[PDB]
Amino acid sequence: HSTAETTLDSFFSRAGLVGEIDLPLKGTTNPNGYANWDIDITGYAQMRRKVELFTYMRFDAEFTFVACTPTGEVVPQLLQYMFVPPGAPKPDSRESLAWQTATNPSVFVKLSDPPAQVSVPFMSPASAYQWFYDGYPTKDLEYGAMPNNMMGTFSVRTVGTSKSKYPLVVRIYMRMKHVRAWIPRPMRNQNYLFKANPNYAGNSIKPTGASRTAITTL
Amino acid sequence: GFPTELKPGTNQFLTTDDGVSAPILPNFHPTPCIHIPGEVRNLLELCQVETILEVNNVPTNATSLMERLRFPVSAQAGKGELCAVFRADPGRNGPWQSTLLGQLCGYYTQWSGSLEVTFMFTGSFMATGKMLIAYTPPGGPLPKDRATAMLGTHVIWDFGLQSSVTLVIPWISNTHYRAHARDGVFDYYTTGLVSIWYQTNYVVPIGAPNTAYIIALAAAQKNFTMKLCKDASDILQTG
Amino acid sequence: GFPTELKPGTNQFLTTDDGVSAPILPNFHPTPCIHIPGEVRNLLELCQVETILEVNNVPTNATSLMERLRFPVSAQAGKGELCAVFRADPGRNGPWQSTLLGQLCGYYTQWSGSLEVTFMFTGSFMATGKMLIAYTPPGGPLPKDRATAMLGTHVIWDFGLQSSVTLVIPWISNTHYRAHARDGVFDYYTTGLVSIWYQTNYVVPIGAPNTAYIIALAAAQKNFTMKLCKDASDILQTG
Amino acid sequence: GFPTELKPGTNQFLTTDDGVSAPILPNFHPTPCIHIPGEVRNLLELCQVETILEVNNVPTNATSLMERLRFPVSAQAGKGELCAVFRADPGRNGPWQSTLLGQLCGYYTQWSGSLEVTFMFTGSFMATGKMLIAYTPPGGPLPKDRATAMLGTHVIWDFGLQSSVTLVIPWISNTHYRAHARDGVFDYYTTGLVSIWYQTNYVVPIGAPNTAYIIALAAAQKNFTMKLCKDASDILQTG
Repeated sequence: HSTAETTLDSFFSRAGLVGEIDLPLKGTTNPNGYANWDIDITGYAQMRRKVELFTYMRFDAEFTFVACTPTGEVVPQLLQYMFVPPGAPKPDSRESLAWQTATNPSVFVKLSDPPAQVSVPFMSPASAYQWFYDGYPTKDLEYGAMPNNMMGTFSVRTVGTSKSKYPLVVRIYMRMKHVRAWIPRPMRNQNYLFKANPNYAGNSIKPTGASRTAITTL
Repeated sequence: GFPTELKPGTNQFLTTDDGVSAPILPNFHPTPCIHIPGEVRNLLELCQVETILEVNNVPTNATSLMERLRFPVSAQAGKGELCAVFRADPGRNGPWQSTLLGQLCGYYTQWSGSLEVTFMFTGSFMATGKMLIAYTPPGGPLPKDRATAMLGTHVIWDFGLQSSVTLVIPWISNTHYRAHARDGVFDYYTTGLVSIWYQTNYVVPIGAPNTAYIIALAAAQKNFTMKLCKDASDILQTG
Repeated sequence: GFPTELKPGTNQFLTTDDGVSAPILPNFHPTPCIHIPGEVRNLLELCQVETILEVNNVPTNATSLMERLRFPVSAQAGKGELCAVFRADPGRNGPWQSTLLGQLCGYYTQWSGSLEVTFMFTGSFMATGKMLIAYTPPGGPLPKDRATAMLGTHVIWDFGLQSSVTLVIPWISNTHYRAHARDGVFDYYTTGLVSIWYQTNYVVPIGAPNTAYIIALAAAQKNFTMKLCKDASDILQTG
Repeated sequence: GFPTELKPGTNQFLTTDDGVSAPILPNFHPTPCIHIPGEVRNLLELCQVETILEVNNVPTNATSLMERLRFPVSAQAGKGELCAVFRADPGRNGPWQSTLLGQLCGYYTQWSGSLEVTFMFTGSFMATGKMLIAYTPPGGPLPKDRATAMLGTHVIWDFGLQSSVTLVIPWISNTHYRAHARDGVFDYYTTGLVSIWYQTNYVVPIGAPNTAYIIALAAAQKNFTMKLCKDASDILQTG
């Protein structure tokens, strides 16, 4: 008789994995013992299609950080997680002064210390994050670009003047909370090709669902 | 200080624990929510919306995909002939996948409620005739012929009188668990069946096309429900 | 003791967590706060103060820096000529950097409110004439000539009658985000424009200088606001 | 924050600590409990139920196991002869193991209350006679003969008049501890005894079988109790 599970909040709860940073010792990948991750909630595959059910949305995100070595090991290493709000400058190097700009919230924690966890508010200067924008910002490559949907960047790095002694891997989970949505719309039935637009494969246009032989046979 | 003993589960990270965490920007006052039309609050609102049911889910040829939306009736079909058939399986493959209901059932594991299919005749205004639409509850095998289906819960539809008709499916329940291959799937079995027979033939005067199509629209009653969030999809965000 | 489970975020140091910490000197009674004139409580108090706007931000020659504060008008300028122009971009480079408002916008990311520029004629008392001051909202291109600017929101200023005049900028909003180079900047686009044309020429009797200067003073209305503390500066404490 | 000192026992896992833990599925609304007949709330409900006591626990031959349920009386037995005997040891081996009471005593360490055995004569309707049923409290040795048992707490049973009779065992208490081998067992000692003698012989008219059986049924009074959960069993889930 109850329908608590079919609510928006119920549907979008759960902290999913949306990011993974690699900080190897020897490597082509993030060679300066640091990394910048612009917040992308599409990071959880399944996500995109779920949110793209609505035209507008609003919510808060709870971020939880999981860090270990590639084998999932724990070591005595301290870390800095920096959140650079949109409009704030991300660090270009492992010594950029951005790391010390008070206006960039930062949180420190040892790998041993349990997961780091913080809540981030509804940033957008607009009244709601909008997944679809039918226009351009005052044939073009700026089509469908609602920038005021930026949540910010997360800069991660080993604390200290020198490179870390261990190879590290950070995982970022994100639980969406206090959700409100407007204007529902057709469930994506075609495969996604790009993170930006809704473009699809005009050759590989598949029928929404399983087909059959005749309309008289089951 | 104040005496305390830490209990198991201390320091653990539950991906579903809905506790509170520290606000990164304590002073920030997020831009106020203003009024926006059509806010959705509970998915079951969507489930009660009529979506086109691709009963005719047979053509796959890219340029004939629009054909899945409508099936047809013609003069050529003789009295009694079976026009079409399908099951009352919202979540399983087939016709229901096209409806919004179907797609939402996919993000859930269990469900139950009364459904409701509406048929729309889109033929010429001059055409007339009768179609028998029968429902065979779960278990009952598709009726042999029109007459045997005539004894079951049926509805004679005269599109000469009313261009629309809505059928109610009393009940469907995806609750019976199944562990086939080695992958456990909470499946139907309640495959209720909806058959449609040409009670009379398609009658038309000179000047009117001898074929017309019909559109299936389905939704669930207000007594519908779903349980167990289950994210599943073939479409995902590409690299 | 009392049962407890520690939750993630335990033992972390948030540079913005405003919790409480132990007082190093518990017995210390800090010297009492006495009354001091002009206490500031909220920065927006400052934003409503008139500061000199360096519209004439062109000379850089060290000894001519005082010249940026005032621009001039002269007999030589014929009727209709464009005296000067600038945008309503408090936070961006240019003229506004001189105003206090401008400098405060720099410690913030977003903002919006009505502005207000006041012009002061400092010429000889014997001089007279008219200046047309027009505002072209964001998007509208600088008016071709005086007459076309005459059709826009304008103000005829006769410094023969009143030595001061204040213009209100209805609205400016630095809200539209921009990710150009690879550095994301929440920029204007709302570059409202303020043009100033010689409606009539500069008229003076023998004995009075044929040039006079004007001073721009700006501030924001009480409806001004700012969001997102963002420390940024070229001037820092040297080693 | 708030000052605290962790006390010993912090971080320990007690298999019997009944604290609370985090719900894995916070949104899940488990299918509602509906009404089902015969709900049990406290095991002692079961202990008050009459179960067949296998007094005749002697045959082991697979096909004669049904014989343990009933013992017999016959013409051949002369007056005074001892029909049968057993103890009031619910939890220990022997007869009581068959009763449900007995099996439940096994999941517990201590207990006490009044018991109650009921005898049912299942012979021919034409048979008659008298049986003397005597109880010898704990300590008192099985009475030498019928007459000496006749002086103890006894009951003359004429199955010619009543086909059933119920005896009450005033009290039994498994409380006296014993550390024999090297394995400590909280044993009886209160082995109350129930003897049954042929007061008169078995009398029958021509046409009726010269043997009849009897069934023992036992349960405990409402004053029964048990203490110390102790899981113990010979039957376990096989690999």
